[PDB]
This record gives sequence, C-alpha cells and structure tokens, in this order.
Amino acid sequence: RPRQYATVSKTHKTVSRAYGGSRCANCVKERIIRAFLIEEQKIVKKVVKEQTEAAK
Amino acid sequence: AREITDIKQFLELTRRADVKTATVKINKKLNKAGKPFRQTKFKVRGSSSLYTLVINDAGKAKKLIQSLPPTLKVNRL
Amino acid sequence: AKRTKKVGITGKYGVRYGSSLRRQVKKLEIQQHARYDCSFCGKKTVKRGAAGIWTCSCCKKTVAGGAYTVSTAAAATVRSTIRRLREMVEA
Amino acid sequence: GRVIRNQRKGAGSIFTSHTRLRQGAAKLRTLDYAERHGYIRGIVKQIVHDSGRGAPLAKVVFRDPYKYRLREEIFIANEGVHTGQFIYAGKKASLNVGNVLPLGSVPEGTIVSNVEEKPGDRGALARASGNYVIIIGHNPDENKTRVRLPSGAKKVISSDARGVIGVIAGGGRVDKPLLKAGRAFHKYRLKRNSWPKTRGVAMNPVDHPHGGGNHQHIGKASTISRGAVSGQKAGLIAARRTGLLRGSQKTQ
Amino acid sequence: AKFLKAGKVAVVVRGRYAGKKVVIVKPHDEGSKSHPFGHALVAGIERYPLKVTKKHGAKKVAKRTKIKPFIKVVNYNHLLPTRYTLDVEAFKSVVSTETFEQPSQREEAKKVVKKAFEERHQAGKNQWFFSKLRF
Amino acid sequence: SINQKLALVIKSGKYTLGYKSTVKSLRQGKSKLIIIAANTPVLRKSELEYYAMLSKTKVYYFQGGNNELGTAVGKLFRVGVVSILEAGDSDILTTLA
RNA sequence: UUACUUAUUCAAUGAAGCGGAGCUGGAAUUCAUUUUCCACGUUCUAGCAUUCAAGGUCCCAUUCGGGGCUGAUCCGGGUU
RNA sequence: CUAAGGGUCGGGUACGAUCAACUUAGAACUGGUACGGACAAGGGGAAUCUGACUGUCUAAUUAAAACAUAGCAUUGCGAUGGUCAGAAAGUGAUGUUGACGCAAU
RNA sequence: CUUGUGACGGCCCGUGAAAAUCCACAGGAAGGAAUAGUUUUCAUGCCAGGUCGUACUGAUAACCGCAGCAGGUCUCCAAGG
RNA sequence: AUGGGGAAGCUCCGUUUCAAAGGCCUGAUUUUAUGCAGGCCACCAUCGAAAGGGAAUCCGGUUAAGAUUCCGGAACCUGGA
Ligand SMILES: [Mg+2]
Ligand SMILES: [Mg+2]
Ligand SMILES: [Mg+2]
Ligand SMILES: [Mg+2]
Ligand SMILES: [Mg+2]
Ligand SMILES: [Mg+2]
Ligand SMILES: [Mg+2]
Ligand SMILES: [Mg+2]
Ligand SMILES: [Mg+2]
Ligand SMILES: [Mg+2]
Ligand SMILES: [Mg+2]
Ligand SMILES: [Mg+2]
Ligand SMILES: [Mg+2]
Ligand SMILES: [Mg+2]
Ligand SMILES: [Mg+2]
Ligand SMILES: [Mg+2]
Ligand SMILES: [Mg+2]
Ligand SMILES: [Mg+2]
Ligand SMILES: [Mg+2]
Ligand SMILES: [Mg+2]
Ligand SMILES: [Mg+2]
Ligand SMILES: [Mg+2]
Ligand SMILES: [Mg+2]
Ligand SMILES: [Mg+2]
Ligand SMILES: [Mg+2]
Ligand SMILES: [Mg+2]
Ligand SMILES: [Mg+2]
Ligand SMILES: [Mg+2]
Ligand SMILES: [Mg+2]
Ligand SMILES: [Mg+2]
Ligand SMILES: [Mg+2]
Ligand SMILES: [Mg+2]
Ligand SMILES: [Mg+2]
Ligand SMILES: [Mg+2]
Ligand SMILES: [Mg+2]
Ligand SMILES: [Mg+2]
Ligand SMILES: [Mg+2]
Ligand SMILES: [Mg+2]
Ligand SMILES: [Mg+2]
Ligand SMILES: [Mg+2]
Ligand SMILES: [Mg+2]
Ligand SMILES: [Mg+2]
Ligand SMILES: [Mg+2]
Ligand SMILES: [Mg+2]
Ligand SMILES: [Mg+2]
Ligand SMILES: [Mg+2]
Ligand SMILES: [Mg+2]
Ligand SMILES: [Mg+2]
Ligand SMILES: [Mg+2]
Ligand SMILES: [Mg+2]
Ligand SMILES: [Mg+2]
Ligand SMILES: [Mg+2]
Ligand SMILES: [Mg+2]
Ligand SMILES: [Mg+2]
Ligand SMILES: [Mg+2]
Ligand SMILES: [Mg+2]
Ligand SMILES: [Mg+2]
Ligand SMILES: [Mg+2]
Ligand SMILES: [Zn+2]
Repeated sequence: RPRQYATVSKTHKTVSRAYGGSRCANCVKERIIRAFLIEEQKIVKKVVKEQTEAAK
Repeated sequence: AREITDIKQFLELTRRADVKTATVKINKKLNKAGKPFRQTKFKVRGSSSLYTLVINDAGKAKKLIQSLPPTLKVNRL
Repeated sequence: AKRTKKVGITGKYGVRYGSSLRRQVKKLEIQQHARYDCSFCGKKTVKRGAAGIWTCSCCKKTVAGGAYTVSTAAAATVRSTIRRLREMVEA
Repeated sequence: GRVIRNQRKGAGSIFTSHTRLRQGAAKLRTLDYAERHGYIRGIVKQIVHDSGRGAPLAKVVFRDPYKYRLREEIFIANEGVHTGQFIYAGKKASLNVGNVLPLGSVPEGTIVSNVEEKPGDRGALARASGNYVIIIGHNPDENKTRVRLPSGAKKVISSDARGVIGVIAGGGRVDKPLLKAGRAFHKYRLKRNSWPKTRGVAMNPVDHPHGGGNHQHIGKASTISRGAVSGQKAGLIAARRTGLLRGSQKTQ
Repeated sequence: AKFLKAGKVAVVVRGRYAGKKVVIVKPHDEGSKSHPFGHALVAGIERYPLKVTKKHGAKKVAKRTKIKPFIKVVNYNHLLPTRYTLDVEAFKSVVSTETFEQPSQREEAKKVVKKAFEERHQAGKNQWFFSKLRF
Repeated sequence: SINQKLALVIKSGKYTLGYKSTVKSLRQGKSKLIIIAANTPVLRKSELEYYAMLSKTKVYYFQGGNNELGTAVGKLFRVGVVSILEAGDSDILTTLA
C-alpha cells in the first residue's frame, strides 16, 4: 500500500528496462517503434518539400 | 525473528559488539521415523532481531558450546 | 426450444406497462445490448457502456456514438455531408 | 397565504443541482493566439460518462504553448469521436468531425456542435445529446455567420465564434420509454430535486392557484399573463395559443 | 537484400538495452545450440554522449563525451533494422561468440568497442549513432 | 481483377498470412510482394513499409478491411497482411503492382 | 437618422503575441514602375518537445564560471 | 433389499486397483389405514364498482376509489434569456447547465 | 455454515466521492576515482516518540419517555438435531 | 474570515472573487551572523468524519476493579543522528 512503497528496496519498484515502473514493456516496445519511423518519416517529408520548393 | 545456518556466520555474530546475551535450548526430538535425538538451538540476541542457529548434530553441539565467546552472557536452558 | 412467441428480452417485464411500451423498449434494448464490428480492428468486439459510449473488447478503442446504437442515422448522413463539403476545399 | 412551490425553487436549497459526480464543466479551449491564427492538436485521451448528462464527454489533451506541460480540456464528445483520435483547433483548421473551427472557416451546410454565441465563451449552443447547429449563410463584411439552432430559431453570430464539427454523441436517448417510476426516480437523482411533481389542483387553495374546490378543476383560465407576479405564474405562462398542435410545425 | 549483415544499425526494442542503437557485428541467421533463433551479435551504445556546447570547455568536454558501450546477443525480433550503417572492422575479432561466456572476455571486448566508439565520435564520423533515441 | 490474381497466387504459389511471419519474409528477402490491409494500424503499416524498402520489396495497399482480405486469400479468418514468396501461375509482380 | 470612445454595460485571460509599418515569397497587369491584394514554420501513426537554446558573434583578461547581441524585423506600451 | 449417478493413480510409440460421498427411483415386509403424525403451512370459484400495475399520505379515530408514476398533451425561453430568490448589492437557484435542455401546467 | 478473495457475467436516459500521502518514471542540472574517490533506496549499529480519552451500562433497572415505564433507541460475533 | 461590494445599523453579499496577497532550496559570509545572488512555485485562508481516507503490535501472564496501554517475551513505524 502506497505508504509502504517507502519501506522497500528500489528494486521492488521497477524492472530494469527503460521506463521501468512506468509503462508495460509492450507499451514501451511501441513508442520506440513509433518514434523511430515518425522521426524517419519526418526526414522523408523534409527533403521532399525541399524538392517541391526548388522544383515548382 | 530470524533463523541462521552458516555455522561460521553465527560465530561472527556472537562476536558482534551489541550482543550482550544469548541462550541455548535443548529439545527432545525424534529422528526420521523411529527413535529420538537431542536437538539444540543457538540463540543470539542482537540489538534488533533474535537470530537462532539450529545445530541438529548433538556432536557439533558440544564443540560449538566451547566456541562461544567467554565474555558472552549465555543462559543454558 | 424458442422460449417466447414474441416478448424476447422484454419478457422480464412480465405483464406490466402495456404491449406498445414493452415493444418500443425491446427494439432499443436489442439495439443497445448487441455487439458491433470494431472499425479499427474488424473483430465484432464492440459492446456498450452507458448513454452512447462504445468501446472495443480487445483493441480497447472507444468511440462516441448514439444512445442505443453505435452509428446514429443522423451522424452517418452528417459524416458524408462533412465529406461532401470538405471535398470543395482541395478540389 | 402560502408560498407556492415554483417560488421555493428559487432560493435554491433542496433544489440545487446534484453535482457531486460530474466530470466537470465541459468547455472549449480558451481562445489563445494559436487558435485564432493557426491550429493546435490534441488527443482525445478518453471519452467517458458525465453523471447527469445525456451525452458523453471527451477528455482532449493539448500541449501548453507557453509552458512545458500538458493542459487538458473537457469537451462534449461529438459522435464518432474515438480515443486516440487527433483533434485540431483554430482558424486555419481542417473540416473533420472532432475539430473546432470558427464559423467563418466552414462553408454553409456544415454541421457543428457546442458553438459559442460570442467568440471565446468556450461554448454555448447545441450541447445536449444529439443536438447540433447548421450554418446557413455568411455576410463577410461585418464578419457574421447565420446559424439555425436545435429549437429552430435562426440566430446570427460572429464568424470569430467557434464550433465543433459534428453532432453530439448519445442521440436517441429520449426515444426509449422511461417505462417505470424508478427510472425517472434515478434520472432525476443525478440532476436536481424536481421529481416527482404534484398537481397544483390536488393542493389546497393555500398551496396553489389551482388549489381547492369540491372537485378538482382549474377554476379560471390556466393561461397566465406574461406580466404576472411571482406566486401567479402557474399554468401555460404567456401562451399565445393552446390545444393540440394539429398540423405540421417547423419554422418557415 | 538480406539486409542483416555486418553493416546494419539497429535500434533495440526489447530488454534493458531497449531504445538504443546497435551495430550488428556478426549475424548467425538461423540457429544456435544455445539461442535456437535468428540472433544478431551487436555492440550498441548504453550511456550516450551528452550534448556539448561552446560553454563546455576543458575536461568537461572530455567527460560529457564519455561513452559506456555494451555488447549483446539479441534475437532478431528485438531489433528494428535502420537505413543507416557503420563499420565493424575495429571489433570484428573483438565481438565473437567466444567473447560471450567468461565475463573478463566481455570486459576486454567492451574496452575495445569503447576506444572504438569514442574514436568515431570525436571527429563526428557516423553522427546519428551517437544521439539518444527519444520516445 | 486484383482478387482474381490473388486467387491465382493462392492455388499455385507460396505465401504466408499475418504480421509476424511476413516480417521474417522481409528480413530474409524472400518477399516479392506484401499486401497490406485497410484498417491495419498506421504503425504496423509504416513499420512494414520501412521493413519493405530495406529489402526493396514493393508494397500493395489493399483497399479493404482485414476481414475481406481474408476472403481474398480464401481463408475463413481475417488477415491484415499477406506476403507473396512465389507468384505461381499469376502475374501480380509484373503488372500494375 | 448613423458614426465615434472615453463615461456606463458584458466576456475572457495564472492580462501572451494587439495595432501600425517592414523584410522576404507569390497571385497579379505593367501604359513608366508598382497602381495593389493574398499570403509570410506544425495534418498518414495514442512517441518525444522543459535547464535565459544549440548555432553564429562580440566582450571578462583567460579557470571553472559568466555576460551581451543575434537566433526571435521595426514602431505604439490601448491585456483582448 | 435392488438399481442408477463419482475421484485417484501406473499401461509400447480391453481392463485392472483402491478411496469417498447423500441424491433419486424401483421392490419387499409391517401397523388398530396410521404417517407434512408436534412444529411448520394458501380456502377456492363466478361477477359488478373502481384505480392500470410496484410505490405514497392524514405520527394519535380516514390507507381509499385519494397522491404519485410511466405514458399522453400543452406552455414559456438562444443567455442582453425563461422561471424563481433578495432590503440591497461587483447578490442568488436552475447552472459543472444550453432545447435529446431548463422551467410551468 | 459463516466470512473473505478471485476470474467472469447481468443491470442502467442510474455507469455508482475528495483530498491529504506514498511510490515510480521522463529528464540530465550537477557531483564524483587510482593512490585512490563516490555510494546510506543493501546490511548492521545509536537516540527519540508529547498532549487528550481509556472504568462501567448500552438497556423489560446505568439512554430518552415526570420512574428501576410491556414503549423508543445505530451495529459486530453466532454450536448440535 | 480576508481586498472588496451592499446596508441608518445590528449586519448582508462574495471565497479567489474587479486585490501590489506569499516561500522553498541553496548560494554569496569566512568584518558575522546570516544580508544579497540566481533559478524556481503562483498553490490564496480556515473549520467540517471517534462509521469515509490513513505510518507502525503481537501472543502469554497478571487486578477486588485496568489492559492490543501493565508485566514477560518477540516485532514494527516514523523523526534525528
Ligand atoms: Mg524488480
Ligand atoms: Mg538513465
Ligand atoms: Mg423448456
Ligand atoms: Mg398570508
Ligand atoms: Mg395558512
Ligand atoms: Mg429560505
Ligand atoms: Mg452548487
Ligand atoms: Mg449534454
Ligand atoms: Mg430538473
Ligand atoms: Mg421532491
Ligand atoms: Mg403529477
Ligand atoms: Mg404535472
Ligand atoms: Mg386535497
Ligand atoms: Mg390563492
Ligand atoms: Mg387566479
Ligand atoms: Mg381549484
Ligand atoms: Mg381537472
Ligand atoms: Mg555565447
Ligand atoms: Mg462622460
Ligand atoms: Mg488577454
Ligand atoms: Mg504585430
Ligand atoms: Mg453404487
Ligand atoms: Mg470404482
Ligand atoms: Mg376470494
Ligand atoms: Mg355496485
Ligand atoms: Mg392503486
Ligand atoms: Mg411487490
Ligand atoms: Mg401497492
Ligand atoms: Mg390516522
Ligand atoms: Mg373523533
Ligand atoms: Mg394499503
Ligand atoms: Mg388506520
Ligand atoms: Mg391520481
Ligand atoms: Mg406526466
Ligand atoms: Mg391512455
Ligand atoms: Mg417547447
Ligand atoms: Mg434572467
Ligand atoms: Mg437567469
Ligand atoms: Mg453595486
Ligand atoms: Mg452478516
Ligand atoms: Mg463500471
Ligand atoms: Mg509504485
Ligand atoms: Mg535502510
Ligand atoms: Mg472497557
Ligand atoms: Mg443493566
Ligand atoms: Mg423500558
Ligand atoms: Mg449460533
Ligand atoms: Mg470535514
Ligand atoms: Mg479538519
Ligand atoms: Mg477518521
Ligand atoms: Mg475512519
Ligand atoms: Mg492478555
Ligand atoms: Mg491494577
Ligand atoms: Mg482488597
Ligand atoms: Mg473488564
Ligand atoms: Mg511491553
Ligand atoms: Mg527487546
Ligand atoms: Mg530511520
Ligand atoms: Zn477493436
């Protein structure tokens, strides 16, 4: 119970991966995936409209 | 509150500063299925919990009792 | 063995209220209790939960809808009317 | 003699609103520099039942423009809005169910909810389950926009007024017969203490204008002057007509 | 192509190192007496170089840019393959199946991989690979 | 038509049905064509599409829900993506696709 | 009659980007050249967006630290 | 007294051994024809009047056919509002509201 | 049998409180070693913990009904046939 | 309660509302005790539950009459070191 979480080792309040005791792995699996492609796609949009600008 | 089993770690307790007192318990208890034997427990009273060391062997019991610090304030039974 | 000639889910109301009343309610109870195709994952895993709120069993998507069915007539039309009008913005 | 019931509801005692379980007041994003020049995105992070409401609400989370945080607003969920959907809000915004645009930026025929009567009032018109407005004209100079309200009255408001593209989820609520006393009972249990209602003509004359008589009967005309006095307005107040509305209605 | 070759950069998607970019060092495309799956041996980056600046001078720059690397056997279904790539010559011998098992081996292994990754970063060859993937 | 071709891929060639397996096709290079369904989420979408161009495999966005893509391959269950390993007697690879 | 804002009245906002002019674009057609009007960072995805900002540049007397200017055009202080 | 209804193990890649449950039906015998043996425990039928129903009230002579109710119908009002509160007010209820709404019959 | 708990399921125009408080996570300001530096979310060790209630009845006699009044007054425990 | 606004007035209205509403982390002191330096945060009273929320205790023994409170034993929580 919540005041008991200050009577316990930190390793009782996480798992070692990124976002340990915050999100549920799969939900971290997604946000790695999503962010990468979206940050890739971001690029994909950059140079295409540099192309529309120089080629209009 | 606690139970202990590395006979060495125990000896190191009975030399752990804050451990003024200690007590030893002798129980009649049965072996396997047929007969009895002489179980003994080696209770160290540390400042915050009470560690007890069960020594099944009636033989190691006798040589351990000698091992106890001679300024420890043991209470036999 | 078909249990009831016609009262259907409504047979809980016994004899009360009058047939027109029970009829009318049966139509919308049947509407509000049945499952529905999830637009996002295809599984018919969309059930109700209070005044026009519709969520997906698995998938967990939740879509605001009509009080006793998912897609109200008026919204559907409105949808396509919104389609129609927005077409005039690019084309 | 006695004060009559419709006068007692005014001091608001047993009569105020059963507010404990309400998600909050549904409003629109405040009209900041992002919504009057461009657009800003949110995610409907959840749509959820407001207690005592006909329609669901939808919780739509946006960034703060001027600070690093999340700010959250409570919308009335327009039908077909789904969790995780993206919602776009302001002038240069696009025409889809869910977004919130000035009445200027939509063409006539748009269908639009929770619309401000003055701009920036964060929403006033057509909010109840199923209602909406229609835009029916625009006068560019003096940037008005002419809408038709769920009642049917035809108001003209500013174009800088905002509205949410669509109709309000929960339609048809009132189609289903209430059917027994108790559901009316629980209906009002989350609204206000308006139920059940006693027939003024079952009262004693000290209780109502309709009260008393050796049979129940209203005794005088049940149509009450627009300039009646508190303690008098009980009947069809200021009714311009009366009797069963034969024929078709609908404003022309 | 069979794009899972000694050049590909991949981002980890499961397990501790999830979220960090690796470089496949040696793929074993199907099977292991241990790992009975398609698994890539990689040396990704654990503690990324912190941003530096003009204010940053002296041995602060030296310290911000320190890298903590890591080697790793990974199932393929835990990397996403990237369109980037980075060279694997300085640690071809270093990262071997034999490097795993016996921890001192892994220590010397990383040591190389560390002198290597800090080589690349100072004078910023392969610049994407030395930046935290934010999700 | 586009389903008629699929019916030929379906009774003469090699394919795999579903997400997990059609990634093993994209890493092995064995894909000649992956067919993405309509409602399959944009992440699953964009993730195959990145996996696609990393093996130079072309991507045909099927314009129907995964449920009807299931009838397209003749199976009674939904599928959100196919993968064509061998085009049997059909021509899908070398026509409009 | 119909205009004006400063009295009075109402709305909103932890009074945040108002008004006026200008850089650059471009629709525009030139009857000497500009006579104007629009514009002038974000829309496949339930990710991430904070340390006066990295950069560029100038100073402190070269320490670690730290500061201008710019990045963020100008003018009016009528919060809208 | 009979019959029907179960658990457990080992069997190369038909069955056996044991353990533990009150149900239900059938059949004998038997009695001063008695046995839901005390206790426990519905009178039924046909109508007329009347209110649909469950609910409500005159504490302490009225529980009804009276009130309510769903259902039906009417009225008022787009907020600079409708109804209602205050001696007043930079005052208040409806209102965390907005006609699939609030108020009034 | 009681009671607790779980995985479900039915129900609504009803979908069935708030805050104190504790935890975690993203972040990466900053602080830190080899002649030796960091660590008290691991273990062991030390001191401290005020004020106020605490008896008993709770009812055909400890309450309210002029009373040691057949009335009234909120609740937990619950054996065998 | 409060800036306020009404009211001849006892008082009535408002509770963050037409208000210049406050305070934590440390740094700058090595005249010295704590000014200034930042960077924050704008949360605006308070009262309201012995059935709601909530840090942590148990068995044995003992009294004419008290006990999860005393005695015996064995724990635990919080604040400080
Ligand atoms: Mg753990
Ligand atoms: Mg970290
Ligand atoms: Mg049957
Ligand atoms: Mg009088
Ligand atoms: Mg009187
Ligand atoms: Mg009063
Ligand atoms: Mg209230
Ligand atoms: Mg509503
Ligand atoms: Mg009401
Ligand atoms: Mg009432
Ligand atoms: Mg009535
Ligand atoms: Mg009435
Ligand atoms: Mg009467
Ligand atoms: Mg009268
Ligand atoms: Mg009269
Ligand atoms: Mg009368
Ligand atoms: Mg009458
Ligand atoms: Mg600088
Ligand atoms: Mg004047
Ligand atoms: Mg403002
Ligand atoms: Mg300006
Ligand atoms: Mg048997
Ligand atoms: Mg048997
Ligand atoms: Mg009878
Ligand atoms: Mg008669
Ligand atoms: Mg009756
Ligand atoms: Mg009954
Ligand atoms: Mg009754
Ligand atoms: Mg009476
Ligand atoms: Mg009498
Ligand atoms: Mg009765
Ligand atoms: Mg009576
Ligand atoms: Mg009646
Ligand atoms: Mg009625
Ligand atoms: Mg009728
Ligand atoms: Mg009306
Ligand atoms: Mg009014
Ligand atoms: Mg009013
Ligand atoms: Mg005044
Ligand atoms: Mg009970
Ligand atoms: Mg629920
Ligand atoms: Mg926690
Ligand atoms: Mg500790
Ligand atoms: Mg007591
Ligand atoms: Mg007594
Ligand atoms: Mg008595
Ligand atoms: Mg009992
Ligand atoms: Mg309280
Ligand atoms: Mg209090
Ligand atoms: Mg309490
Ligand atoms: Mg309590
Ligand atoms: Mg005791
Ligand atoms: Mg005593
Ligand atoms: Mg005595
Ligand atoms: Mg006692
Ligand atoms: Mg004690
Ligand atoms: Mg002790
Ligand atoms: Mg402590
Ligand atoms: Zn779904």
